[PDB]
Amino acid sequence: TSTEVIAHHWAFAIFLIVAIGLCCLMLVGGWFLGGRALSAKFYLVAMFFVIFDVEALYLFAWSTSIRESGWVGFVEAAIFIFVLLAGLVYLVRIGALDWTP
Amino acid sequence: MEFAFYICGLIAILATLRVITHTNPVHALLYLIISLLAISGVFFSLGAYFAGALEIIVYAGAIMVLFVFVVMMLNLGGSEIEQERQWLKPQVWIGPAILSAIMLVVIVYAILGVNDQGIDGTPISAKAVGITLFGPYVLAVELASMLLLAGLVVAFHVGREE
Amino acid sequence: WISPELIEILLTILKAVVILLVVVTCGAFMSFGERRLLGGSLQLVADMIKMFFKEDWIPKFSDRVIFTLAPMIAFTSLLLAFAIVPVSPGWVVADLNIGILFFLMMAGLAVYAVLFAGWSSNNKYSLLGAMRASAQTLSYEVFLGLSLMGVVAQAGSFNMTDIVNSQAHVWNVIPQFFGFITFAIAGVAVCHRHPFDQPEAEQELADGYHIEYSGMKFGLFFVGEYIGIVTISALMVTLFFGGWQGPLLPPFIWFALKTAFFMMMFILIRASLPRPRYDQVMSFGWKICLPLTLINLLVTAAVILWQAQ
Amino acid sequence: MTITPQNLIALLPLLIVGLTVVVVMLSIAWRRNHFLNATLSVIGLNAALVSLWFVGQAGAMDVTPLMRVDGFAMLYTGLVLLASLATCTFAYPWLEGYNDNKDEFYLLVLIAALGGILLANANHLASLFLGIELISLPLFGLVGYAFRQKRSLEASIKYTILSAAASSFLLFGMALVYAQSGDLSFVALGKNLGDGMLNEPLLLAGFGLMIVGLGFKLSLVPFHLWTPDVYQGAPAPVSTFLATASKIAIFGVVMRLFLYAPVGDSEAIRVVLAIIAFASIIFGNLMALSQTNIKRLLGYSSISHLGYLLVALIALQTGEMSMEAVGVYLAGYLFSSLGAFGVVSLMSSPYRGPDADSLFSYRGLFWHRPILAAVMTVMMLSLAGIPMTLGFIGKFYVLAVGVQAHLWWLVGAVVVGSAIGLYYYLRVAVSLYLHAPEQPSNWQYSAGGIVVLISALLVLVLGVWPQPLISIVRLAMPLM
Amino acid sequence: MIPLQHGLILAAILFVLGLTGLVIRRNLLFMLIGLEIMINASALAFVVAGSYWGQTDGQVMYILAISLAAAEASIGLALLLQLHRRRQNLNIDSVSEMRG
Ligand SMILES: CCCCCCCCCCCCCCCCCC(=O)OC[C@H](COP(=O)(O)OCCN)OC(=O)CCCCCCCCCCCCCCCCC
Ligand SMILES: CCCCCCCCCCCCCCCCCC(=O)OC[C@H](COP(=O)(O)OCCN)OC(=O)CCCCCCCCCCCCCCCCC
Ligand SMILES: CCCCCCCCCCCCCCCCCC(=O)OC[C@H](COP(=O)(O)OCCN)OC(=O)CCCCCCCCCCCCCCCCC
Ligand SMILES: CCCCCCCCCCCCCCCCCC(=O)OC[C@H](COP(=O)(O)OCCN)OC(=O)CCCCCCCCCCCCCCCCC
Ligand SMILES: CCCCCCCCCCCCCCCCCC(=O)OC[C@H](COP(=O)(O)OCCN)OC(=O)CCCCCCCCCCCCCCCCC
Ligand SMILES: CCCCCCCCCCCCCCCCCCCC
Ligand SMILES: CCCCCCCCCCCCCCCCCCCC
Ligand SMILES: CCCCCCCCCCCCCCCCCCCC
Ligand SMILES: CCCCCCCCCCCCCCCCCCCC
Repeated sequence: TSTEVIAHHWAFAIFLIVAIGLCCLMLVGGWFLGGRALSAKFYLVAMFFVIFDVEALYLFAWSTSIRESGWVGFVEAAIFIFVLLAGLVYLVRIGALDWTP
Repeated sequence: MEFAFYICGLIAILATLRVITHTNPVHALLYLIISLLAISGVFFSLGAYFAGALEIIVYAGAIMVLFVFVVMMLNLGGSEIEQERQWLKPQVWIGPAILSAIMLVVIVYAILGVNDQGIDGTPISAKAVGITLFGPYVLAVELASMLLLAGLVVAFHVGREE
Repeated sequence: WISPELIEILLTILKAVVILLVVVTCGAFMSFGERRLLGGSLQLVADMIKMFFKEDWIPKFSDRVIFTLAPMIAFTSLLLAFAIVPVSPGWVVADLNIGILFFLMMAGLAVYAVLFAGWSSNNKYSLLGAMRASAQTLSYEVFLGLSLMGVVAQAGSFNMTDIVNSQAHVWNVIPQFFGFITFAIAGVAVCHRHPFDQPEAEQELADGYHIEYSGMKFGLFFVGEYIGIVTISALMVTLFFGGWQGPLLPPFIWFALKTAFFMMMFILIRASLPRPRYDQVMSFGWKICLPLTLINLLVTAAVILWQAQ
Repeated sequence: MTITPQNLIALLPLLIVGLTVVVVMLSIAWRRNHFLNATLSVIGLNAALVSLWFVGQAGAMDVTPLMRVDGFAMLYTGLVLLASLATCTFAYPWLEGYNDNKDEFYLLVLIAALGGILLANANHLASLFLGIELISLPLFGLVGYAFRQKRSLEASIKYTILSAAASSFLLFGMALVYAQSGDLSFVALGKNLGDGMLNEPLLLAGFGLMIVGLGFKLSLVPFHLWTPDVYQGAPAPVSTFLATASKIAIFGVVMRLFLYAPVGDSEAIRVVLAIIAFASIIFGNLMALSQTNIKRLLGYSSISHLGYLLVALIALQTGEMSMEAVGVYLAGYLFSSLGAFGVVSLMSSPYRGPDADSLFSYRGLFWHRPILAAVMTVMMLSLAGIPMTLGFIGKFYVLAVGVQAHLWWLVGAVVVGSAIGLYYYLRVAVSLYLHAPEQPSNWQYSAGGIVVLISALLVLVLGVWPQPLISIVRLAMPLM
Repeated sequence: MIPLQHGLILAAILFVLGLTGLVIRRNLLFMLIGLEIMINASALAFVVAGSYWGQTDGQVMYILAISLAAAEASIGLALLLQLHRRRQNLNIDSVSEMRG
């Protein structure tokens, strides 16, 4: 409820509103003005991205509290990263990540 | 923080209602992305900042990308279901709509009558979620890694082309 | 109707509006500088007038909502991702607790620009080019966050002001060097910039997804890309080069100098470094940069926990 | 709380199975070898059994806020590991007939066994949800392993869609329970209630949606319709695993949840589970009456047998030997289903391709497979609750448990359903010995035959002499 | 000052709408979409419950929920691609050869 916090909230709201309005108004002006007269490897890559992004979010949560988690948290994240790297090595070696076989 | 919650919840409800009654897959996925943005706004209104961040990053930003990838890869151009449009015929949707409405009234009756001092909205940071995640929920983290590994292996074994 | 709280609110609102306007005009001037190096403000005014007064023609067999929506994503995604960047003490738009997470949210939304443009542009070659471009940017967004996570691990928070204050003594480019190079690579690849310029150029089955975009939609794509370079450079400065921190100059002068230096470095990277093959790019990403970011985070955590007595 | 070295030695089957998953994956990445990767998987599972011995040498304690290891956990972990080992043994000749990659099968089997171990040790809603999902997703892969075959792909799609819906139901019910009760541990689901206010509407509704998810997973009526389709369409070792290990692990975590939760002795939940048990027994036995397909018949059979087990669960808060009855019945059901689905697997192995039919054709099996016919008729007698078989010992335990708790409708349901079971089980067992007009050579096929023969001998010997099994299940006591 | 009942009711509304979309839609892709709506509603309910009690367990439950949603979405879309490649038809009623 600080005045700095509410001022920054208002500034963020005005930033988003004015930015989206600027883009929309620029397209509106562009439209109104002026006269008139597949392979499955894409799925594989996107699916690998989704899986590795969820494992990335796990590491995202770990990274902000490494000191509070101590060495036992380091050991757990090391097991997590080793399993993730084993899966990555598996995908590379079986040709799943090889774009040109 | 109450106004944000109510408008975002209303936007989410309207968006998924337009998701389930739409014919174009890309339009349905777009309304689904709008619903996920609104639900992340609901998360931010409640103080679950990490949850809203992951809702935009992962749910609206990775999984919906996979859905859009699949839709543009299969090239749905009205394969005998768009021209049929059976889900908007009353004899098809009236049954499940009453069934889901009955389930909604039963669940909502259960929701009411529970003691409720209100959600405070105090932010629960990604710091505390990370502390809990690698503290009392270590096995959840490791076995969730194995779960995502299983999903990876299954989706590779089925979904590859050859 | 005079109160110092309200004066503070409108002063912060004016600061945010000034930051926004400087970012858009600076992206336009980046467009002019790249066009010239490879008056000028009057030339950009003339170009903007031409985009205004040229007829905007949506294709008849194209979905209008998706077609119009893709340039708004290509502009607004990274132009809103700028909002967490602190350019000076007391000159930040939002002091978010999530911060660099908000940058990740905006990049994740930014992939929909290329996907939506390729789908709405009713052309099979444009669709395949969009699939290739989206596969590339997903292949580099897969490690963008972890290359950031090394810095987040050192600072102990997601807040950008806390990251900058943690770079008070030593800038993060020295300890988080591999995070720095991976973030530079992934930030170039996310903005679809050289050497990740045209993934559709490796095949005659693929065409650009900027094709069939004419007028202010093409202008929106161009200015959004250049604004993306501006905000990627500013985030690189605030994450790896102390942000506004410097010995003698005013803080905004140091931030502007570092941002301009990285902008021109991206210009010379486009002008000098050649274009690799598509499979080479995806292989490099998935097989080098992601394990490098994971090992960098592990080593960073071990160093942090070791130096805690 | 943290993880001590004592917590590590209690965690040993989970750690060994996870390390086996990693080692098997790295061996797959190094070179695609069927024999060595199957050997590594079965070595990891046998090492997990010996790890269970080492866990038994340690004490019973809470390894996490999430896991609790006791004799209950050791018993159900051993059951899951035995089912996984038998699935690998049955899977090798069938995969030898396969043409595509045949080691991701073993990776998925190991991950599903890891989920089974987690469900055996699950003391939390977290570990319950995660164990259910870790069972389900590798089974999505395994059910549609031969996706080129039409029936396997159809069973995969049905199981995937319905299990995703069931996991959504279970997760929403968990969320409602957590909304009512501020803790997610099993012991705390209903602690903040008193003076006869155990029937909180939100706690009951959340437990009902969890009942929907768990009753999908246990093939309980009316969440049973997927069972014959997924059983028939899946590969036969996958049918073996889905019949044994998934049901055993999920029913064990349901035992521990209803034993620990203070709302587990709610009258409304007891009446709803009694209705589901009655309907499950009657409906499964009635629906297996006119089946010419052996796998659909075993699916409806699983519906009825899980109804009998649910009857044994209803008396958990009234009698004392409910856990004992569930353990004995689950050992007997495990060995019976292992034998029956193993005969079906051995006669469907090697794989004949996606185009060729995979019909069992059990009529006249004795004239060319006499030992397999004897094993299959021993299983058919055991699943019918015939005395001299272990299935009768389980049925006797269920009947004693129901009689103690005065569950007369359930006891009559068991009697009626048992008579209907007698009809269709004896139809199969006597069709084995009729005459049919018309319609191996490696040690892994012989190993599968040895497995089904040892299952037959175990069923016969423990039906005649059930005291060692009763003594084993009695000392596998959970925390009171 | 937001009631827990309102967040739970919103989650129930979203769950019901997702289940309705899963039932009434004959296209397999829209069934998968309704499944995502259902599991996202469940995760929203867990977040609302955790934010009422002031505990981090709701967001951890959300994290496990979206891990399941990601993995099961990848599996479902692989099965959808296999069905389209085998039959050139996304009809969930046509894949019904197995019957009682
Ligand atoms: C107006 C009518 C409708 C017009 C069209 C729709 C436009 C979008 C409407 C929904 C989004 C904006 C809702 C209004 C938010 C205004 C800001 C606000 O209420 O802030 C309060 C709170 C600040 O945080 P806190 O610190 O807790 O505040 C207490 C004081 N300390 O804030 C918070 O805690 C979080 C605030 C919400 C989270 C950020 C915004 C999420 C936006 C989601 C957009 C979804 C897609 C919308 C699509 C629209 C077109 C269909
Ligand atoms: C065509 C239009 C489509 C829709 C466009 C967007 C619709 C909404 C536009 C209006 C937004 C109104 C203002 C919203 C509130 C801003 C302030 C805010 O969110 O404050 C809450 C919180 C503060 O956190 P903090 O300061 O760290 O802690 C204070 C302690 N209480 O801070 C947070 O929680 C910050 C995190 C939430 C930020 C949300 C930003 C907007 C997201 C939408 C981006 C759209 C991108 C382009 C389209 C994508 C595809 C559709
Ligand atoms: C023979 C008839 C048929 C039997 C079928 C059984 C099927 C399930 C197989 C696994 C069952 C494991 C059950 C373990 C229950 C242990 C309960 C317990 O508390 O045991 C305690 C005891 C040590 O005693 P105590 O001094 O109390 O220790 C604690 C002091 N701190 O600790 C122990 O006693 C340790 C027990 C170790 C068990 C190791 C099992 C190895 C594998 C055996 C497989 C047998 C073959 C079955 C299948 C054949 C092929 C189909
Ligand atoms: C289709 C075939 C199967 C049919 C269904 C299964 C059998 C159904 C039997 C129904 C029995 C109804 C009993 C009604 C009263 C129950 C409550 C009560 O007060 O019971 C009395 C008593 C328990 O009270 P307590 O204080 O412990 O007294 C002990 C001394 N009696 O109770 C006791 O001590 C025990 C009571 C035992 C009751 C009889 C159990 C054996 C039944 C034999 C077979 C069924 C009847 C004959 C066949 C009918 C046609 C098929
Ligand atoms: C006097 C009253 C008091 C005493 C009651 C005592 C009850 C227990 C002892 C008596 C049990 C009587 C059972 C009568 C049916 C015997 C089974 C039978 O007839 O099987 C042969 C028949 C197959 O021959 P078919 O007709 O050619 O086949 C057509 C399908 N292909 O099979 C079929 O057609 C299908 C068989 C279905 C399964 C068997 C029937 C189960 C019926 C319920 C059993 C429990 C009955 C409880 C009491 C009921 C009322 C008396
Ligand atoms: C606070 C200082 C601690 C120093 C010693 C740290 C190392 C000893 C404790 C290790 C605990 C490891 C727990 C790992 C669990 C992995 C579970 C995997 C399941 C598949
Ligand atoms: C590429 C650079 C983008 C910058 C965007 C924001 C511009 C804000 C301008 C602020 C100027 C005043 C800063 C505070 C006073 C200290 C410096 C005084 C001399 C300029
Ligand atoms: C102790 C086990 C009891 C149940 C199993 C029954 C099977 C025993 C072994 C096989 C017996 C085969 C008998 C076949 C007789 C066929 C006669 C045909 C000509 C009249
Ligand atoms: C379609 C198959 C139907 C099978 C029905 C089986 C029913 C068996 C008989 C049940 C009898 C229950 C008697 C209950 C008496 C309770 C008396 C309580 C006194 C306080």
